[PDB]
Amino acid sequence: ERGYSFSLTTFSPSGKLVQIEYALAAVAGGAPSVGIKAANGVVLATEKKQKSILYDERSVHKVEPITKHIGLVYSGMGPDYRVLVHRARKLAQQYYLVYQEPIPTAQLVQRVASVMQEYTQSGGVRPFGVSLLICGWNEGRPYLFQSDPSGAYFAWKATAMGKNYVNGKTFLEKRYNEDLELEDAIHTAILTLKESFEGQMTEDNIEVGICNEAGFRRLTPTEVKDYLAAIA
Amino acid sequence: SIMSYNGGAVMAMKGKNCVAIAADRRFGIQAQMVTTDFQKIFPMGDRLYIGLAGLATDVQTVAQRLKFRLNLYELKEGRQIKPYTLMSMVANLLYEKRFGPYYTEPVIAGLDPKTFKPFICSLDLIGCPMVTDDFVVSGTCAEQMYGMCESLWEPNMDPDHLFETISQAMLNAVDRDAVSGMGVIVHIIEKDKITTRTLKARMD
Amino acid sequence: TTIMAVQFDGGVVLGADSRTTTGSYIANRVTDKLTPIHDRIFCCRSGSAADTQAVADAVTYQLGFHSIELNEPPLVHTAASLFKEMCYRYREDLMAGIIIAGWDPQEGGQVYSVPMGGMMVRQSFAIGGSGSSYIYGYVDATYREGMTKEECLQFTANALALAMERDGSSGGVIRLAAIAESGVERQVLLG
Amino acid sequence: TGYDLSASTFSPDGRVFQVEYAMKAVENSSTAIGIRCKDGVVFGVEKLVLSKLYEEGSNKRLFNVDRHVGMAVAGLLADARSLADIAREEASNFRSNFGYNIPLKHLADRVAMYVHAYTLYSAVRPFGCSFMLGSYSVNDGAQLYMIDPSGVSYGYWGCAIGKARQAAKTEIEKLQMKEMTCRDIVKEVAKIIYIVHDEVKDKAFELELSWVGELTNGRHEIVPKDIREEAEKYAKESLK
Amino acid sequence: SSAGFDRHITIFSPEGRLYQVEYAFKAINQGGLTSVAVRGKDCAVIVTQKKVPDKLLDSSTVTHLFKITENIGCVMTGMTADSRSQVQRARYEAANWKYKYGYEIPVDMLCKRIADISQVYTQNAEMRPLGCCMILIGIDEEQGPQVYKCDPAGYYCGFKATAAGVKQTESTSFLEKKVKKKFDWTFEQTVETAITCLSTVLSIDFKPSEIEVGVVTVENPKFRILTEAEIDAHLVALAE
Amino acid sequence: TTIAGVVYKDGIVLGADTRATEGMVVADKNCSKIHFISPNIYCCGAGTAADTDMTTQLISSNLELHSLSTGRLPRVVTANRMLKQMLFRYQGYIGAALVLGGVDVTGPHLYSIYPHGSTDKLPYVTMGSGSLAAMAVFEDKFRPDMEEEEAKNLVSEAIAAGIFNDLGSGSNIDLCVISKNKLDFLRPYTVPNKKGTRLGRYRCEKGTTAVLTEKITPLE
Amino acid sequence: SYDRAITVFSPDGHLFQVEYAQEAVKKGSTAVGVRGRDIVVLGVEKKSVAKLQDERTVRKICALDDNVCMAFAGLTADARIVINRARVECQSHRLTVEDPVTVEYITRYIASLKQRYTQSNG
Amino acid sequence: YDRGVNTFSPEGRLFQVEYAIEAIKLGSTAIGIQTSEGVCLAVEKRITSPLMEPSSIEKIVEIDAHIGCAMSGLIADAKTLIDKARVETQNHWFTYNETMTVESVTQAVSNLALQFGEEDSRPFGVALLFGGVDEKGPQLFHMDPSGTFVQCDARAIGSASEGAQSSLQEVYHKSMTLKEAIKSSLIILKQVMEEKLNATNIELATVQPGQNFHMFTKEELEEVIKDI
Repeated sequence: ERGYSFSLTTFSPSGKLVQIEYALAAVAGGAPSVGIKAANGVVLATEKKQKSILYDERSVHKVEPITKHIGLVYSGMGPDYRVLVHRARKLAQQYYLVYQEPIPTAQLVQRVASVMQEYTQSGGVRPFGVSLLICGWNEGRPYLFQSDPSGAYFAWKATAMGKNYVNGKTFLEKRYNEDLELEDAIHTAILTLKESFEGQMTEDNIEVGICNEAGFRRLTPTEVKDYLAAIA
Repeated sequence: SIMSYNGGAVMAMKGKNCVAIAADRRFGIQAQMVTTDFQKIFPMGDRLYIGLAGLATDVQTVAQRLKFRLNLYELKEGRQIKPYTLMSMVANLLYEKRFGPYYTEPVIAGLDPKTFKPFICSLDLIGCPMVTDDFVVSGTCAEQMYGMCESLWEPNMDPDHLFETISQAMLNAVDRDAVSGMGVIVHIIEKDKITTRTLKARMD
Repeated sequence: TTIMAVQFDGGVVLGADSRTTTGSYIANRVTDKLTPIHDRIFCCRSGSAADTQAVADAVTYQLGFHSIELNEPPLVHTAASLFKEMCYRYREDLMAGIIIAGWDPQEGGQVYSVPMGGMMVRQSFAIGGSGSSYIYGYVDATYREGMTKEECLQFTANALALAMERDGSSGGVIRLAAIAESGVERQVLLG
Repeated sequence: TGYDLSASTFSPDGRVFQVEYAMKAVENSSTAIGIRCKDGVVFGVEKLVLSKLYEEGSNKRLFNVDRHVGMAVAGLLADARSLADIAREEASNFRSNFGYNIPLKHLADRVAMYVHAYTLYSAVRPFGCSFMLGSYSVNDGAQLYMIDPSGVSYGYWGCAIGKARQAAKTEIEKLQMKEMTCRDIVKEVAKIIYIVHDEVKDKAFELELSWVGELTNGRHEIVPKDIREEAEKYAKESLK
Repeated sequence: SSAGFDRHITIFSPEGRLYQVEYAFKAINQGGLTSVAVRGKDCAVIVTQKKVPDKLLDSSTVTHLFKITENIGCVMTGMTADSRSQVQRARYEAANWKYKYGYEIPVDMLCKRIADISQVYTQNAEMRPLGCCMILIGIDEEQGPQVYKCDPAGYYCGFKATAAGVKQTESTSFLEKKVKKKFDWTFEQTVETAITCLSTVLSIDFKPSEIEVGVVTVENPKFRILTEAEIDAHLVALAE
Repeated sequence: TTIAGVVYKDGIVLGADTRATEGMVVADKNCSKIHFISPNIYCCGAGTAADTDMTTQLISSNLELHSLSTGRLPRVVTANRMLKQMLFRYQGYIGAALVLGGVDVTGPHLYSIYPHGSTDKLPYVTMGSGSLAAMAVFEDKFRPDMEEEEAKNLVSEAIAAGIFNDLGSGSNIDLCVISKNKLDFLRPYTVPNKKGTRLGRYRCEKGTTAVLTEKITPLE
Repeated sequence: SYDRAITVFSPDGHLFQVEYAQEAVKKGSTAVGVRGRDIVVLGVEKKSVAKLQDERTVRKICALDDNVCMAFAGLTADARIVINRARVECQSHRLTVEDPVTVEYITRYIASLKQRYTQSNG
Repeated sequence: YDRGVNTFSPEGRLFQVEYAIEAIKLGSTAIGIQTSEGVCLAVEKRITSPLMEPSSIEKIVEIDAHIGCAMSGLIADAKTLIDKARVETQNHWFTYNETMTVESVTQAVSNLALQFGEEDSRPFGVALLFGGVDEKGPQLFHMDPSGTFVQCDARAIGSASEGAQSSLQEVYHKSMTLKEAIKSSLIILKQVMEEKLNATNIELATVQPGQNFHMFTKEELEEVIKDI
């Protein structure tokens, strides 16, 4: 290529970054999701409707581990999501190369936020329209970290992202609290997912990851249809 | 040898709930000593020391580089360091110069940051870690300190007899050695406190 | 050590001992000295072990890639040219005793040899390895032009038999290979 | 209208006009045809003298890339010269790296990918050329390929590049192409060139005929057209 | 909702869109081509027609079934240059897999890698995002036959009844109406449903000389291209 | 240092001796040379210890990466290809005598790796300094498709003959069992060499040493 | 790098950025300086402090060597970078030639650097 | 931005090259005159202030022991070209033990008079007057920003160059002398300048074969002025 290398992101007269704001709007136009930190574990849950009845649900997988105890989902576009996933994979493996110990979630979010901020600033490329929901049970206390296309990050007791995320957030603020267990977290996660999802919700419309202190676990539709069989 | 260019000897000994590390004080060129106050034991955080023996060039160099990376780690992550993490870091920094190697044998002596578990290990000049439970040694004299520590060590030791065992071991093993002498510094630490003693060694 | 490749009317006949040695101690008592590349084209190696393994792997890479881009069966002279290029271009370091053989639909059976220099030539029979000199002494005695398959099998059998008997590094077990128009027929003689 | 400028942009209906503008550039150039017989391929170009300034033997669009492969270009000439040099370079690579003759399929694929890379980006323009590729092998026979300015490359028995693209293959297709040797196809190409555009818009044209196959034993060269002089004594009989 | 330069380059529009990639989803539609993939049981069937109006144009060189590896076949739609370039990238990355990893590449991983490469061409601007659609097939041990699709957006998926091109909204509606009955798919059921779904979409009921059929089956996991005779045998076997 | 490998009727039994010598002195009496790679694959090393450790940790990270990218169980031949390509890249500089073992979908597969990069698929190998004693015990007493305790006793007896040969270890010989479902790992397998107790002892006293400068520093 | 010219000529033969960028200096703080027969004297005006704050770090007059004196106007950060560059340059002059740095040499350096800095790409 | 650095005209030459030729015009005038006795040269400093110290502003620079110069318009670009021209003549001395002749000097400058490029920066804004004494006697050379190098017998540049060339063509012939050409030049100078002609407006630079060194006149130029 030529390598023209000027950034398309310049400040407004107002002081805003309209490409980042449009990327945030494209995120908000994406698929819904929910993530809840409980007292012992952290539960992530997505909402996976196929477009037609032809599609298979064993090929693409939303809930994705990065290490044996680190879960990560998104709300946005898969072709960016997989790129940042693979980048985080290589990054965490390099950390384990250096220190020979599993990487803490704060360090993951520091390095991923730095990379994504670099993609905000660098020349001519678009930012990634993906909002992550990163979690893991590191040294007893689990965590829950939400990032954004602006490269920033936060930490939530529980949050939701996608369509009607403000509605799900108002429901989480009322229904959830500080102290529950993993199964009750799954229950209120299915409830706040079913508030905004479609009417036909099955074992394949959702896909749920949990984070035990023993490690990450990605649930199967066997136990999902065990649990979501008219869960309340 | 190249390790026997400036002398040097570092002893570490694991006690019951505490850990003791000691080293020599002599510095000089091959036959001519210079001074009696050269530092070879360096504080890396709290209740956790490191020792370097061999060429003093790599001693000061690797001490500064490890302090560099350590302060970068403790400022990037607010907690203090675990000793296995420090051991992996030392192994990485020594393994970076695979064909340009440093001439030192690091010994890490530290406690647990959460519990009072002691920790001793030693590494080679390319970065081979090696954890034990009794003692690790380095430097020019080896078999001297090996025979003394295999002669004198007990598994469960109060810090006083730990101190006296490591004192007699260093004194006799250094007095048998030629190029390394001129006083011994002793660090005995535990969870509660840090004690640093200097011994009246034979000045010959 | 001692490797040998003989063509005939229908196809070619390969052969080797196994006995990969180091110093005076044998590291491996039985060894696939001959290696498939394509489904019709083999090579047998000598000299150093890992070097020829890496060369055979890279030739496998380029040759399979080329053969798929042709959408055709590849030539044996093509793989011979590839071995010639990879041997000669960075020679200086490697000890290759590569003999290329295989049946071809356009050209029948062919046998090429690449010695340690990096040159290439087509022959009707080939030796290779340190213990190859003796049966090279009588391969120009016992051979007759226009053999059958079983005559080639017996021919290489007697050859590698005396090579394994006489040479100190050679020995072990006999591996043979029959490649023609029809199929790949490998067998192992022993005892 | 606003999107036809860059070579990287798409249109609101989904096509690239830069490629289309490159395609119809060669349409105004001279007529260049090609056809194979059962043991060879014959090329043919209606080539024009400007008025009186040419020398009848300069700047031949009938190229000769490999020992058995040459081009029959049409369009902007210098771009065709450069692309022919790239083809010579690729054939040199294949001969140096494998030691035998390049098959025409893989060569056409490499040239098509090269043209494709020059159609992708915004820094360069797509090529304004359209050419022919013909060859012969003893184990492959006669092969005739065809490359547009976009880079789509596949095989024909016959083709025509120029004004009379349809109007040549109108009567190229009624030729009994399998059962004829290429020595008949010499005067066949002569009559097909001679029928189209004798005197209507221009004053004069001139004929060259490139020629590869089994009769040249795999060599590729222009015919000695003066030898057997097949056009003119047939062209004067093909006006009636 | 054109604000600034969203109509030209890969930036974000108001409200969440970007126009270039959704301009490229109808870049397949100017191919004028239809492809249907079928996975009902341990075989896998591709079917795709040609459109050759010419007698001077060949037929072996027009086939869109592209054998990537010995156990991996695929089919292309859209423009030909992007298709063939994506094909060489796929072949090259499959050879990279086989050298680096010591065994045969799974068809899922390859489609993931091509999706990543499509993102690479999608992420940086001033780069034309290859408007072609790739459908892959392959046999896996412990998983059977597989069907995957590569989008120009790099959004891959993999599923049983698969069809993309020009007319496949209607074809996927028929495949919703067709893969809802739970009968088995005993390989002639698959071939017959592929032929009849294409023959209900286009409604032509034509010769075996227009469609190419690619198969792979768990009895011979090598990729296989069908012959005119057995294609005719299937067509007359579904002729009642 | 004497590592050896074998393949029984289902999987692979590995053994090692854990005397980490530095020159002429026994520097360690317990050094794990049985290394992690994957849930199904391990590796054992010899020669230069730090090079083997850094190499096996690098390849373990790479295979964790590739498997988690894949989403299924790794293959042994992928590890074989990675190790041989790396060690041939370093042109025989890095000394890594490696024994590679795991059970795939295809089953048990055992490899030997020489530090130039030459790899061999074998039912039983020995590597290390006293490897000849274990190769003696194998070539004496091997038969194909043995049972579990037969193979474990054989490998243990092999490393035992190596330890009764020179440069063995003081340790309780390490073993490892890999089967298709059950992974096992045994550090204190059998102690033939009990430490003889001192009838001494070499005593001292709290104040038999002169002290020049003491210091006190409290902590939290 | 950036393949773009900021220095494009005018339709009447001028520079849109050079003489026009002189206006940022013309909209700055004032500073004068003279030379006596032995003593030189200079200074800046318009401190404009907040009357309760520090100003020892906002000093607009520094030195590069013990023999040369500095002043500027315009925006301050360009002067900061040019002063650091000139410090390193006059010290490198001190490295090669063991004279005190002549004022003409360092002014040639600053003027030539600012010139080629305008001459470069973007 | 209105057809920038790399686009021709529908009728003629490039935009920015034309703009460089226009940007010459704002500079001060200068007149060089070749005579077979030797090359003289003059310039107008255009001094504004009494603070503007006259001997600091350079127009005549010294390339070599027998090569002078005169500049136009832009100053520091001209200084860069002067420095590098001295470097290249010094290379020619280093590699041939002789003098790089003035035509070869100007060709070495005009190798990159037009090498303006921002990709794969701008054209320069100075027209240079070159004088020297080669083996073929005196030489007078005029280049341009467009690199179109030509020999001139007596060239005038910059502002008021039309009437300068006209009034120079009124007075010139081939067999002139030195001091005649000097006073004929400064008459045209005080015809084209706006101030009173005195010692601080102008400066002269004269090279002869026997007077190769010191291509300059210092304060005897006042005597030269008062003889009009």
